[PDB]
Amino acid sequence: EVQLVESGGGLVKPGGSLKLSCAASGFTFSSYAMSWVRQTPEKRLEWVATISSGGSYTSYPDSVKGRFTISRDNAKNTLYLQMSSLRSEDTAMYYCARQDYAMNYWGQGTLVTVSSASTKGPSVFPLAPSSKSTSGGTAALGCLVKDYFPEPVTVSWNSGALTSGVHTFPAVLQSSGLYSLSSVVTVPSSSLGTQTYICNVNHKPSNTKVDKKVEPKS
Amino acid sequence: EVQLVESGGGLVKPGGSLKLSCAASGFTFSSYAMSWVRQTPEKRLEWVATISSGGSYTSYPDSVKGRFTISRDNAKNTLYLQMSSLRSEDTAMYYCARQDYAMNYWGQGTLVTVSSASTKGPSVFPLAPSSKSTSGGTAALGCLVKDYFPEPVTVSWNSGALTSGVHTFPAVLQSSGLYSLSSVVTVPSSSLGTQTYICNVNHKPSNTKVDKKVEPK
Amino acid sequence: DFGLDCDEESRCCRYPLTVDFEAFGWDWIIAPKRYKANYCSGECEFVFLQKYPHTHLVHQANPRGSAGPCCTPTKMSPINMLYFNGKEQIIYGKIPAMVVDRCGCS
Amino acid sequence: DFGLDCDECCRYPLTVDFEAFGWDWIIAPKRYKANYCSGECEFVFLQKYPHTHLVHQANPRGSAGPCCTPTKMSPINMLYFNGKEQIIYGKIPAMVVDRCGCS
Amino acid sequence: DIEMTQSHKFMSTSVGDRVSITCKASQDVSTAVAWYQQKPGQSPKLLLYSASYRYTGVPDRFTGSGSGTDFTFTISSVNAEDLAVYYCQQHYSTPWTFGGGTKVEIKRTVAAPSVFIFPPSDEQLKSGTASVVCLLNNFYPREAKVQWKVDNALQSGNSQESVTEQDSKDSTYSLSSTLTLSKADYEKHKVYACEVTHQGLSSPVTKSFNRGE
Amino acid sequence: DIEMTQSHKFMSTSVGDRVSITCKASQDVSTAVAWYQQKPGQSPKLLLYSASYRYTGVPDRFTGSGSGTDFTFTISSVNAEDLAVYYCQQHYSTPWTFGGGTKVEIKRTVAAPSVFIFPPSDEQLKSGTASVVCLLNNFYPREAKVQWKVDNALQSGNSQESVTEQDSKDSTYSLSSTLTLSKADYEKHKVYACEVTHQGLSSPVTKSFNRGE
Repeated sequence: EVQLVESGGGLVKPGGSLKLSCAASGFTFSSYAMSWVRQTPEKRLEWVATISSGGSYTSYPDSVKGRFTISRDNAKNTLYLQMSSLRSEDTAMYYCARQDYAMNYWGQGTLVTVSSASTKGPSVFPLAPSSKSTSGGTAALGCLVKDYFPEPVTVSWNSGALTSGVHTFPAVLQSSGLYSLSSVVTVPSSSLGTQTYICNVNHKPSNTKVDKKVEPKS
Repeated sequence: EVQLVESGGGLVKPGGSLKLSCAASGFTFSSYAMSWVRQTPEKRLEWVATISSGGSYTSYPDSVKGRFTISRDNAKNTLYLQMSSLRSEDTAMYYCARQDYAMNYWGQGTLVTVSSASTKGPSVFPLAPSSKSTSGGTAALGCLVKDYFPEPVTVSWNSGALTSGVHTFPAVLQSSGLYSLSSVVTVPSSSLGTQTYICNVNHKPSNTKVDKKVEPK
Repeated sequence: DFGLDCDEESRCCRYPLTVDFEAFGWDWIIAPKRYKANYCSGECEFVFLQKYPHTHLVHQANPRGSAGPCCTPTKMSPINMLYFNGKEQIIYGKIPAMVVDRCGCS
Repeated sequence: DFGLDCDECCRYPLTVDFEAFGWDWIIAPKRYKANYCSGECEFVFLQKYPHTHLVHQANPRGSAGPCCTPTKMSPINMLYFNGKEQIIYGKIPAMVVDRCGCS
Repeated sequence: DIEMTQSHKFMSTSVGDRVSITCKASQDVSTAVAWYQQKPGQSPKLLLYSASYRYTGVPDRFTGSGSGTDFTFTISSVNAEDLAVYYCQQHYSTPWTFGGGTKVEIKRTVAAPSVFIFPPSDEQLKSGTASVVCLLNNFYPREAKVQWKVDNALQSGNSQESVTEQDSKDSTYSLSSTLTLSKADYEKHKVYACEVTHQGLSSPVTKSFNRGE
Repeated sequence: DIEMTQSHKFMSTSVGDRVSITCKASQDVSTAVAWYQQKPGQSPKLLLYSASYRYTGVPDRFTGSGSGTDFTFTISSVNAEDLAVYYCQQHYSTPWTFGGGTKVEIKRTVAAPSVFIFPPSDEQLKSGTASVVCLLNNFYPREAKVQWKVDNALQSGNSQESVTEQDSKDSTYSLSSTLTLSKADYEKHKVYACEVTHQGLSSPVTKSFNRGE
């Protein structure tokens, strides 16, 4: 199975450096040219660098030329991206891909955030089910995951036992430079007050884990 | 100078054999295909045989095929023609020649006569100048070279000192199968009786040499 | 007449041949790493015996020399290739006469 | 355009000598100007080099592009011994290279 | 640099229909164009390269055409799994550049949203901020308008919204709008309301609560 | 076998004139024809081969043409030394065959022959034979008739003649005729005479002798 796995992404200050790695398997790595491509927060795709199969030839767009270096270790089946003099606009999901006429079998990506803002864990608040929830109808409840940085956060319900009817919204970047998102679930109104509902929030960048019980307000 | 010299010709009886040779000089003999060609008494030219430069390939007309063999010795710069089961119609002057698209630098030839007649030396008789030769005018005298076989005969006058006004005629083949020719000379009538006139006849086939003085009778 | 196609027919024929740039050590060529290129081989005219020394002497004078018909391409095709140029850029260029389509005698 | 003539894609001189070759079954011509074609045809793209090289390794007689070869040839009337002890004057075609060109 | 333009940022289709997405290059790029498919939460996948060549394993329903500046990507008969963002890219000359993408959605019957309002929690209020949340659940089409009203006064510029990707099973969207106020502003008013306008609602639906009650 | 025909056995020319000799092959022989020149007392010499190719050292005045069955040998401007017999030959297919030859003579003014009669010698008579000889010296043209008469009776079947080749200096011919009789026949008659007819003479000339006088 062809697999490319990126790593090394994270939060870095402007002017800083970071080295990304890409672990290749399921094909003859030494026979393939390879590339890095990024997807900005606006979802814009940008080619970053290309390296020949043997490693002698490289090409870059002027946006990163002289700051980024693509390299590879064929014996280690690994592709690298050394980034330096990092700029705010370098913030993106970074993908490694095999290169033929076009990029194929792109990995799942590694997220790079360039900012002087500090890592901050979220505050988790309940979105309590309404006391006016229709007797034998549907109720909604949720968790507000507010003021965290950088992305991403993961949210699950009841340690993964509750998945149906869950909507975890894309995060919004607030005027403060901090993210916020809500995760909601619709359940039968008849389940409220017997079934416990807990949102499990994980913010790996700050190593913060929060379990918030969401119940009707007393 | 390129030169080809034939030899070995002579008188042979029908059914007999004779081998002709051709000595080549003044060129690279081994680099040339070579041929034999003959000229009959009627002056008809007939191709006889051709051999490749190396000797492996030969060609003949059906008239001689199986009787004649052309061969060569490159080390000896010599071409050969072995003739066998000889026929009357094989009588001819035989020439060897270099062969390209056509025959070139033909030798002067060797004469082959096929007959049961024996070699015979000629009788030489005077053709005496007429006693009626006009005074102060021109007289004729000569020698009749009669009944010889085979050809050729040569005639000179005064051992080669007399050549102007000499006419040595082609021989005639008589009904007897023997040749006869005359050799004449015109001289001033006033020279008769002071200047001696001798015809020197040579018939190499019989080793006959005759000097005949020709005078007014 | 038709051009002839062969594999592993003595007349001038088109044989298969795949070029592999990566195996050749030319990693400056990104794509295609491999392509069907093919070639022409085979007999053209009846050879007169008298012509043999000419053919033989020509080969001894220059093995690339020709003194008669040549079994050679009659139709060829380009390929679009992707490669690194001399200024650290990557180009998509149409390279002519890279694929032998048909063979014939000159 | 004109064909090109060269000496010591072009036409080079070559004289065939049958007698030196050991073929005395040919009486005439013992020697003749036969000639041959040699030289460059098209600008060679760098990308084409492995194709040319691999073709040569697969078969040195192979061609994967233009061939410098005769564009005009002439016969010769030859005189030679055949297989039946006869001598023939035969017109042998395409014995002389008159002009060279790229296929 | 070469600019690749996809004029349609959004396309709506039904299953079984023919879909055609256009891409324009700012310069002649011969046939050097690739098409990628990006599904939510996944990286882009290569579909076509050199304008018309299908990448290994790509279904027959996907084709590409064009030469020079105008390129077209076609889905002959749309399958539900084709819900994705499609991007073109030129691979003619570096720097390689991408089109802005075309999102393809699946059409379905109109579904009015189910609306819910959530007051700020007492926990959040202790720190000086009030986040009021309005949820619009499982609606179609995507176009929906949420108006926040505080004591019947229209709110402007103090709210943000987020929309989920079209659901793989029911083809609906969900939307969450958050009104953010300081605690001082929040305590000055009584009635907090979210008014929702949508094609599936004959009249706008208002969900509200009275602060304290 | 291929037959080569030279229709003209004899041709008469003046110096400076153009002479053309024709040769016909009984079958197509392509251009495979040679021409030879044979001067008196010499072997033939090659002039042309392959119909038009001059052999090495052959003068420019000699040319040849033809292809197939009809061939022509040309002397552009006849020189005195061109007095010879010319032969064609096919070198197309063995057996190689020759034409019968064409003798080319040079024209000069008419010259009547000087005539002489010679009686048999006494030496020859001792042996039983009598040869009587008549010489026609230095004449032009070639046409001449010799009639032997014995006691004014016309002879037949008992004489032979031979003619020399045209002289290189004076362009004349000479002729010798021999009458052969047994001694018994010779002694039965008195007057032995040679009568010569030639265009140059005033009328037929008779030369005679009386036996034993």
